This record gives sequence, C-alpha cells and structure tokens, in this order.
Amino acid sequence: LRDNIQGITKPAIRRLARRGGVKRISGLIYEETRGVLKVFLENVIRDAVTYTEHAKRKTVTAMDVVYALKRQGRTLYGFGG
Amino acid sequence: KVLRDNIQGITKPAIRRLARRGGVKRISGLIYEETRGVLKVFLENVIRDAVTYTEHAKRKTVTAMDVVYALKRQGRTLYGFGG
Amino acid sequence: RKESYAIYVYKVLKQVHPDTGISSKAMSIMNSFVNDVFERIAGEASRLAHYNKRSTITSREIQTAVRLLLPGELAKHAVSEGTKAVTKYTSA
Amino acid sequence: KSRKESYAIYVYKVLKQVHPDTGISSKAMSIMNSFVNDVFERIAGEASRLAHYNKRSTITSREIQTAVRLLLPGELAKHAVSEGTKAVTKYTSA
Amino acid sequence: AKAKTRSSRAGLQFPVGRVHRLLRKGNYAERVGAGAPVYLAAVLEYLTAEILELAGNAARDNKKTRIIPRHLQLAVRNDEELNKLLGRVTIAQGGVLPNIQSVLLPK
Amino acid sequence: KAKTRSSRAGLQFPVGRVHRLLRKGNYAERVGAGAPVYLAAVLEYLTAEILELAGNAARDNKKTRIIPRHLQLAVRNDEELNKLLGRVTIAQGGVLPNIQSVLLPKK
Amino acid sequence: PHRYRPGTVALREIRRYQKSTELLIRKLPFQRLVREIAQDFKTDLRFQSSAVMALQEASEAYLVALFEDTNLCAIHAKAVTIMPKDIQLARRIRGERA
Amino acid sequence: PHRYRPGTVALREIRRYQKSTELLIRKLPFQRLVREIAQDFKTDLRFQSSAVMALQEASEAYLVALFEDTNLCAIHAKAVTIMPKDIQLARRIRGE
DNA sequence: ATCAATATCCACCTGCAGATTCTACCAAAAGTGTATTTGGAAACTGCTCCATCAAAAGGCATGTTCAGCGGAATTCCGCTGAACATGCCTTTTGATGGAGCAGTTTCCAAATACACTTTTGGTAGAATCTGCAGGTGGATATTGAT
DNA sequence: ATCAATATCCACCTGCAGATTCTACCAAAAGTGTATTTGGAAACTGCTCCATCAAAAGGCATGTTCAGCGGAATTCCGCTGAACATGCCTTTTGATGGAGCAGTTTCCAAATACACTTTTGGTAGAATCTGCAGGTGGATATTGAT
Repeated sequence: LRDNIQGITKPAIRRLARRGGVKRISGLIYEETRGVLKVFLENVIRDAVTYTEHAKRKTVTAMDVVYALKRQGRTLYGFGG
Repeated sequence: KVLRDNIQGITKPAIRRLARRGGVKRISGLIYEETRGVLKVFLENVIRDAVTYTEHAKRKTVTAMDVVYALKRQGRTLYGFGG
Repeated sequence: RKESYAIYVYKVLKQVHPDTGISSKAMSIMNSFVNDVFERIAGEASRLAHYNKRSTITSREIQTAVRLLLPGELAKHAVSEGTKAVTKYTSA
Repeated sequence: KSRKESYAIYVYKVLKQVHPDTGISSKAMSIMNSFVNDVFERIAGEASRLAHYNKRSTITSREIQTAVRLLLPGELAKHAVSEGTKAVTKYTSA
Repeated sequence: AKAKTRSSRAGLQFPVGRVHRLLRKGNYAERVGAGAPVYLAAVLEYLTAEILELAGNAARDNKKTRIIPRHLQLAVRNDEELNKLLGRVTIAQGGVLPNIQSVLLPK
Repeated sequence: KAKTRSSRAGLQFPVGRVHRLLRKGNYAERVGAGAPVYLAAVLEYLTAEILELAGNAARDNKKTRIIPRHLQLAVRNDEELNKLLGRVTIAQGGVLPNIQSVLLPKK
Repeated sequence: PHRYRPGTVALREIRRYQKSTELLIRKLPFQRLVREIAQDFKTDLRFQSSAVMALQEASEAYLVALFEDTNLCAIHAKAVTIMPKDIQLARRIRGERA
Repeated sequence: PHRYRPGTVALREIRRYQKSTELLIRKLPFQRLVREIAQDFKTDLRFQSSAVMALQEASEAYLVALFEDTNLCAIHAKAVTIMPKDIQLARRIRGE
C-alpha cells in the first residue's frame, strides 16, 4: 500500500469539477485537488478511527464514519448516518 | 423628516475605521450602504435568537446571557460576558 | 432489534401522495432526517432548560427550541401542529 | 441574595505558578472564566456522546480522555492527556 | 375497557410513546413532562410531511413513481427554508441542482 | 482529618466542583470517580498554557497586568490555541497587526 | 501647503487601528439601531448595559473579519480597492449567502 | 473530419454530470486510498464496506462544493479557467 | 442563411433486482392503575440598575481638487480541450474460511443514596494600594516638494 | 541631494480608576462513614460479514497530436475616491426616580416509582409482484463549416 493518491486520476477529478460547474481546468489543479482530498480524508478517518478504538473494536463501522463527519460539521444522511 | 434613519447612524467614518482594522486601504463609495445591509442582517439574526431567550424566561429585559447564548447558537461564541 | 421511523414515514407518505412509493435508500435518508431534527430539538431544549435552572423539559421548552431551530415559515407551521396536538391530547 | 460561582480563584492560583509577579484585569479574568466553561462544555458534551454511542450509563475518565483526543489539536492533546493521566494516578495512590 | 395509544389521543401518525421514551433515555433533563413528547412527535411529523410532499413532486416531474435520494435532494435544495434547515447536511446519492454560470455559456 | 480531592490529585482546580457540574449537567446517568479528576487536570493545564503565553505578551509590552489584548495576542500567535479557539471572539482583543504586501508603498 | 499622497494617511490608520482594541462605532447610534431591530421582535423591551456591549463587540469583530476577506477578494481581482462585488463574493463563499 | 470547438464538450459534460448522481471516483482505487491513510494511523484495521462508501459519498460531495467556490473565485478574476490560486482563496475564506 | 455530422429527446418494451406482502413468534413497549414525592407557578416585595434628562465633550459632514486606479482594449505565446488509438485494471459474479462482533449469563468493584460534620468560596462593606494612561519634552525618523 | 512639515519615539511623571488585603457571617458545598444497588467486564460462543483469491471482458485510463483561444502583461483614459480644512450638531458623561429581576414562601397539579396487563413493531424466511434500468430506434435539435 503506497501511492494510492494517484488512483484519484485526472479524468475523475475532471468529472468532479464538471458536476461542480467548471468549464476549464488548469494543469496544476489535479495535484492541488489530491492534496486537498488527502487532508480531508485524514481528518475524517482520524476521528472515525478514534471512535473505533474507544469501543475496543478492530472494525471501522459506518457509524464511526457518520459520527466523525458530524463532529466535523459535515453531517451525512443515508448510512444509519 | 429629521436628520437620520437609525441604520444611517452607523457612519462612513466608523465603517471606515472598521475596514482599517481589517487592513483595507482604499474604499469604493457603494461599500458604505453595502456594509449597513450586512450589519442589519447580522443583528436581526442575533437579536431575534436572544429575544426568544428573553421571552422564554418570561422577562422584559434582554440580558448579556441571552446575547451570549444566541451568539453561541449562531456559531459566534463570545468570551467576556459569561461563556 | 433496531427501530426506525420507516412505518410512520410510510403512513405519512401515503397521506400526501397516495400513489407514490419510496426506495429503501430514500427511506434510510428519511430515517436520518427524523433522527437529526430530533437530536437538534431535544438538545436545544436541553440547554434551554439548563440556562433557566429548570429540571424539566416540557411542551414549552420544545416550543422555544422549535422557534430557535427552524426557519421562519416552517416554525410557524410546526408551532401550530405542536400546540394543536397538545391541546387535543389534553382533552382525554 | 445568592451565589455566583466562577473559576476565578482557581485561575488566579494557576497564574501565580506560571507568572508569580504578573497580574490580570477583571475583564481578562472574565475571558478566562468564559474559556474554562467553554472547554468544559465541549469536553463533557463529547464525553456524553461517546458514552451514548456505546450504550454506556457512565462517563469515566476513559470518556474524558477520548473526548480530549477528539477536541484538542495535537500537541495540546498530547499534554492534556498526560496531565489527566497523572492526576488520576496520583489521586488513586492516596 | 379500551386502551388508546397516546398518539391517537393527540391525533398523530408518529409514535408519542417512542418519542417520550427516546427523550428520557437521551438524558436531556431530569424530568420530561407529558406534553413534550406529544409536541415533538407533532413537529417531527409535520417536517417529514413537508419534505415528502415536495419530494413526491420531484418524482412526478421526472416521470417516476418511487421517490429516490435525488428526489429528496431536489426538494430540499429547491426549497429556501428546507435548504437552510439542512444547510450543513449531505444527502447521499443526491447530486446537485443543475446550474451553469452565465460567463461560461457561448455566443 | 479531611483532605480535598484536589490536593489528593494534586491539582489547583476544584475536583469536588467539576464532579458536581458533571452530574448536574445531565451528561450521563452516572459519573465515575476519576472522570472529574481527569477533566479538572485538563482544564487546569489549558488554563496554564494560555496564561503562560499571555503573561509573555504582557512582558513584551512592558506591562505586568494581563488584559484581553494580551490573551488575544497569545491565542492567535499560537497555531494550536488559534485552532482550538477558531470560532471564538475574545472581547476587547483587537486583531494581529497585518497589511497585505501589495498595499505597501513601492520602495 | 503640505499634502500627504493618497494612501499615506490610510496606511497610517491601518497601523493605528490594528494596534488598538476600542470599539469603532459610536455607542449611542449603535444602541438605537439595536433597540430598533429588537422592537420588531417584541415591544417594550429593556436591555442590560452589558448585553448591548456584547452585541457591539460581536458585530464589530464580525465586520472587521468580513473586511479582511473582502480585501483578499479584491486583491484576487487584482485591485486594491474593496467593492460591493468583493464583499458579495466573500459572504457567498462563507456560506452566508448560500 | 468534424471537430467541436473547445468548450462545447465541456459544457456537454457539465449538463450530463449535474443531472445524475453516481459517484465519479473509481471505487476500488478510492478504497485503497482509504486503507492506506487509515493504516498509516493504526494497523490491523478492518472496514465495513458501507464505511468506505460513506467516506466516498462525503468526499465527493465536499470536492464538488469546493469546485463551485473555486469556479466563483476564478470568474471573479475575470477568467473561465480554475487555477490553484482560486482553490486556495476559496479555502482561505471558508476557514480551511 | 443552407447544410452535413452529431448529439439528444423520448416514448415503447422486456428482464430483474429490489419492493410490497403475509404467517407466525414475541419480549420489549406501551398502557392502565394506585401511591409517593415535588418541581416551579404564583403572589409579595426589596433592592438594583436601567431609561431618561441636563450639559460638558469631541467627532462628523461638507465642498474642492487632483493623482492614482478600475477596468476597457490590445496582444501573443503556450497550454489546454478535442479526437483517437491501444490495452489494462476496475468491476462483477462467486465461493470460502475465519476473526471478530455481538448475544447471554454470572458476579463484584464501583457507584448511588442518605445522614452527619466540617470547610470554604461568594458576598458585603471599609480602607489602603498601585500599574499605567495620557500629558510634556525634546530628539529623530518619515514624507513629500524642489 | 536639499529643507521643511509632520509624525513617531522615548524617558519621565502622577493621579485615580480599578486592583488588592482584610474581617466577618454563612449557606452551600464538599468530605466522611454506612447500606444497598447495579453497570458492565470476564467468559463462552453463535453467527454475520470482511478479506481474499479467481476469472473474464470492456469500460475507461493513458499518452499523443494539433491548433484555438484564453491567461495575463502592458498601455490608458477619464472617473472617482483620499486628503484636507471648515463649522456645528450629536455623542458622551455624570445624576435621579421606578420598573422589573430576584429572593422567599406556599401548596397543588403533575412527575416519579412500581406492578401488571395488553398491544405491536421488528424480523426470520416466502413467495409474489412491479417500477424502471438499459437497449433499440428513429424523430428532433444543436453545432460548426461555408
């Protein structure tokens, strides 16, 4: 498990900008977006996993992610949370 | 007809001073009426919540605690008056 | 055993749109919505009661909570259904 | 009339261990009070949710700890956890 | 005799007993008066009715009979108040409202 | 012989008080014996951290009494405290000195 | 006649106001506005001196930060003058408009 | 051999993607990223498939909203192309 | 404005996964029905502190002038959108073994529940102390004109 | 570069608003000893679902060419905001009745607590059903060259 941040491929970032209403994208946007996503995921997984452990579990649950998102003000509906 | 509507009491010189504190160097004329609008909306949101706290406690006086609590709800936590 | 508001959501769905269904993922979101508003109102009520050194949450705290949490028109109608329900409940 | 509790005397005592010759104005003391009530609520509140998620009736130092880990920024958390663990250990050994 | 549920006594579809129970178990106060759950069940029932009323319309407008997440998203985002009540909420599989800034259109 | 829990934990903060405040706060049905010790230790530590930095700020201004401005300068010049108090306003604190470089006179 | 070039006096004011902490809106006018806005939510109200003070403190801090973000949007536009457009764009991204 | 002008297909895509709701990042790639980040936090962790899905649903909704603000920031610069300076201003004003 | 190459709208249509539909079990819910405890509304009142009014106080509104900046126009180089060829890795369909979560039961360390004794933090009023904010002075850096 | 007008500093000064030390009375804490109750861990283990290996194929990622067009650098004109001195109308400050925030006291409607009795929302496993996804095709735009 090494360099998966590149799984977020140029095409996929483009589709996301599109849904976002973006018509033209500069070449340096793709590395910037990966950076942004990495921090976002780091913060959510950090909190989610803290919930896992407090409950002495080895399996991260949907609820763990949902409580982590609510802590960060990004309430998500649909998975129990 | 007198000399001032209340929101016009927030004056150019004062608005300028605020901006200065915010590091603004040059200000366009239209900014002044624009700022008053934003201030009005901000106070309506806070005073309304605070007053709802006043009525709930069957009082006729808005207390610092009523503002401090409204501010906290609106995510604008203020330290200094209970908090 | 795990409860959800699914059947009540479904009854209500049938009153407003007698011939419309709902996919499970959508019911799931509806269950989320109801639990969300519930915690938001109760919590608002909880603080309300505390600030006033009261140890009881009544229809009255729930009402202020509703006023502080919901936007304009939605509150107007929520408060109505709420007052209405308590009055009707109290006569039996 | 009545009583109005505040953390002031405790805040003052701590100010001395840190800056024995430094003082603090009234308004500033109010901010510190606000600050202490604020962190308290945040930590307790979080501890409260942790217990509920895990279907527990009790808030133990364990919950206070995880809350701290969730609310405080890194280094702050590191030390905060340290002090907390020390206080309980000492309290017990007595 | 006859034993009528507290919900029917209030004229509600939502469960008054359940809500009352949930109120006590969630530790919100020492005591929970009888009106609290009735009133809360009612506000909760009114809110789900308003959103289903609107989602059901988005379904119909897209020629569908079953409400899916996108229908809940459209109803919420197109409603000024529900949009704010849920201003910091993400509806999974909801997409976004179609919207293209003007300077990006041709001619 | 009655000794205070604060002395046993070896803390300046009121352990008996924090306990009382946890119970009344309706945070849970029960409150363990060590939780108030722990929570008071954390409260004390953070309190020292801010006064420690504000004190310094007082010294830098050739002043011996800490005022709001000194607490504001302490918090915003510290990455971590600034984050912890990211959505908090310190009354009478002012802001940090800062002018965007492009607004400076061309030397 | 001695005259300072445009910007030299403003720059002096930014230095001055970033050093102080006093409120910048005149109190009475502020108090009148506050009470007026209040009057639409409930008649015949009274305000503790400290409640008005808290509101001004909160309002000023709020405006001073909005001005910071506005400068940034203006500079983004490659200007050095804040305009309605810039306050508008900042409130929008802050989620205050959306 | 027929050729659409630059931008015509981009507008076609915006209308297409703003109309549907499927996730846009490939699933497997996204999951490895989750496991990689989580792992560098704590080893021997396991994931419920719905947990990875919830993280993905949140992540994509977060980036899409970010691109709207970015897009607004670029246009504010009298451009029609988003650049890093725009993403950065949107995050700086958001409080990120 | 006419025309060719594409994309798009769209109603008809069949396979299938996901939704509605019982049958039966049920313990956890919810409700009915005395008995016991009490929270806080309500009435009365005392003491703040808030609204108001006078006057000593110190900003703000107003018009003139001009320098500098918003934004329109022009220009060019390079970079980003289309279109296309090639092939790989995601995705989809399955089955498998096991780790790890979650149900059930036994039991004790820790927590609640008074009841009693001691102590301590908040309050009120009185008196004495002191850190620093402006106010002066004279030196010097800053700015803008020549 | 040369003054000349001002702004900014710094070292020193002193009065007073706000910080402090002090005694006392005391209800509310907070600590202590005893009795009873229980939340939740250790232990055993049923059972869901997570990781994983397998294989086939096409959706979709990657790498390239080519040229249209846009970021951004530069020049520029009038328009508009910064500076400034000019004149007073509004804010600020210190002083005074009374309106309400509270402290206290009472007493009942309403909320626990506990024992049964009764209705019911989940759900384990079914079999039957229906909306729509996705394929097809042909009528209708929408685009871009000329």
